[PDB]
Order: sequence, then C-alpha cells, then structure tokens
Amino acid sequence: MKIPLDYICVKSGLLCNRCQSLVEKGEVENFEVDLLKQLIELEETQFRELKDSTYHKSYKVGNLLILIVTSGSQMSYQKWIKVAKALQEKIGLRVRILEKSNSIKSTAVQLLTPARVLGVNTVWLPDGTVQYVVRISKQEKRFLPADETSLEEALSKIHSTQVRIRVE
Ligand SMILES: [Zn+2]
Repeated sequence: MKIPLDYICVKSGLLCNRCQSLVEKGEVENFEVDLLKQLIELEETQFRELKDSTYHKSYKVGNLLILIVTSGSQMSYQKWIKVAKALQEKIGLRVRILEKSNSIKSTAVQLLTPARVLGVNTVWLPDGTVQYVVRISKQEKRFLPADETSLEEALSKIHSTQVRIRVE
C-alpha cells in the first residue's frame, strides 16, 4: 500500500530522521503510525490487494478511528469491511474505513452508515465561511454508528469545516 512513512521504519519501530520528523511535525500522528503497522502487517499476511491502495491522513475521535483511503482496483468494498474488523481486533478502538472524498455529502453517507441520511445542506455565512448540516430522520438516529456529537467532530475534522447533525 502507499503510505506516508517508510515500511522499514514502520515495521522496525525505529524511525529514520525523515519519518521521525513527520511524527514530530504531527503529519503522521502517533495513532496513525500504529495503523500503518497493522495495515502493512495485514497486507503481507492477509490482503495482497491492499498493496494497490493509498493511505491518507486519518483522524481519531474518542473510541473511534476513521481511516481515509483510496481503494486500489484490487480492493473490494467487502474486503474493506474485512480490513476494518481486522484493525478493530489488533487495535482496541472501533475502526471505520471511509474512502477519501472531496464532497462532504459523500463522506457523511459512508460514516453514518448503517443509518441513512435525509439530506445535506451547505450554507454560506456573510463571513464567507461554509458550514454543513447533515439531516437524518428521527428513526435513523437509533442506527447511528456512534453518538451524534462524535460523528460531528469526525466529519468536521476530515473536511476541516463545521459539520452538524440535525435529527429532525
Ligand atoms: Zn523512514
């Protein structure tokens, strides 16, 4: 798989100066480094298809890991759910693979699944700052994969903007 650190460094535990700086800089957070270990482990052992994918900056919020990726032409959406459960056993936290997307409506549909989303509103302040609102049926709120405020923080981090959930 394509990643932001050296395979040797990640698997070694011993970082070259270049990788170590990335971790100090914060570009590869510490929990991201653990993912990279378990990811490379999980492709040598279990998923040759992983080597076609691409790692992307990933976020952690509370008990939840959100992994952003680009799936290679080898990676079944099923296999990603398989990869998620693999990660969720090696690491303690819950794992959610989201494929990297540039619209906020795409990544909100993926995360909030199994719940279904009603719609997404963009809004532009007089400031010009853009905010987003993901509408969900009251029924669906019971199907959210994590409490609504953690999903809000998650979505807000990924797209570096304000994201809010309206249970209407
Ligand atoms: Zn290195």
